[PDB]
Amino acid sequence: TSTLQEQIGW
Amino acid sequence: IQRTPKIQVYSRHPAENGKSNFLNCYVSGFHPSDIEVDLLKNGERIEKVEHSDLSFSKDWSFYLLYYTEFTPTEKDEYACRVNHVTLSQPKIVKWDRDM
Amino acid sequence: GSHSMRYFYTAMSRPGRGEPRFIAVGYVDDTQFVRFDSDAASPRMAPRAPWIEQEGPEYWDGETRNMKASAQTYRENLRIALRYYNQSEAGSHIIQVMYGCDVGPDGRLLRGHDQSAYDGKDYIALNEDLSSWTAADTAAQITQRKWEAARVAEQLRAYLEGLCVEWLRRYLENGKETLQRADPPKTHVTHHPISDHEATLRCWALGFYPAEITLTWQRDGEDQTQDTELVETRPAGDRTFQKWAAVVVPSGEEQRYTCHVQHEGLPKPLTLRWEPHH
Repeated sequence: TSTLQEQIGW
Repeated sequence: IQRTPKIQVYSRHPAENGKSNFLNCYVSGFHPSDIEVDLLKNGERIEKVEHSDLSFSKDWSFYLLYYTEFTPTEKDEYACRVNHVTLSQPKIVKWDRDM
Repeated sequence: GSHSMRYFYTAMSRPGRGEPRFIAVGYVDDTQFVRFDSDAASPRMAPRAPWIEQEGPEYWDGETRNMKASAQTYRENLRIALRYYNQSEAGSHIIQVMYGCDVGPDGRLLRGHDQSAYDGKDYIALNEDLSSWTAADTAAQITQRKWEAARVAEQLRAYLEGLCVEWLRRYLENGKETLQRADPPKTHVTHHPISDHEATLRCWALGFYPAEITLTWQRDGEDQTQDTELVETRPAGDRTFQKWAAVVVPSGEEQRYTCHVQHEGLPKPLTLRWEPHH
């Protein structure tokens, strides 16, 4: 994907 | 923390009376994102108006462009009405072909 | 020559008005190509440039599924932010995320970006090395330690160094016509009298891409930054930009003033003056 795939919680 | 929007009202091309053009209101450098912008012809709100998708610059300040199709004339007055949290009363900026 | 791709995320919490709004916008240089809004009836990544339309429905689906997950992440990132700052549910707050890649004429990556902001203030940013974090406050330091522990930097460096450069290189060639061709500004000077002894000289640049441009006023060749009114570069709505610079001149000194325009479209920096004969 062009966007960042990874999901990170604060 | 709140930063007041900066307003510019202008046409897409140099104004020629009786010839179709686009009226632009550019708002920038404002936070938070909630803002109310209207384009006025003879002091009344223009029915159909479009705006770009909301984005921000590197200093995190939001910017938006509101545009409509219009045909300038000597008789009619065009203005941009902006309301924001930073503003106590909405600020009206009238269109000048010169700027 | 040098090019960049960046993505801008805005997650705004609105109490009592439902789910926080998530807006994602994608930019290649000064051109926007993609967009997403959760408030849409059928949120989907949408195209905002003609060249991006060539992509497959699979690509669009991938963008769309990524945005849905990201909205859910930042909705909970918004509530984590409430805890860090001890803020009430009643207030409205914003999380802004900016990430992107800088490439040179070759297209090899020059710089990697990832800055996170909370309520219009710096929160946490990926450092230039792409391995470490910079935290604005103690609340971000809590988030910093989690990202160090979860090795978040390793994934961003991988995305910035690879997937981002490979998609940015692809967008630049698919829109080689629009993205890599430079429109020069069309320039002219206008005279507006303020009075009988004073007048305003306005230098105009219109329909130029990219947005970067330099407008300067010189009187006898001496610079006048102090006395020049310079407006923000603004879009014309046709993916080109406009800018102008103005100086207030005493009557009879107009010929001393000169305007200089610098742009990537121009072969040589132009020098202009007021031409009232025409």
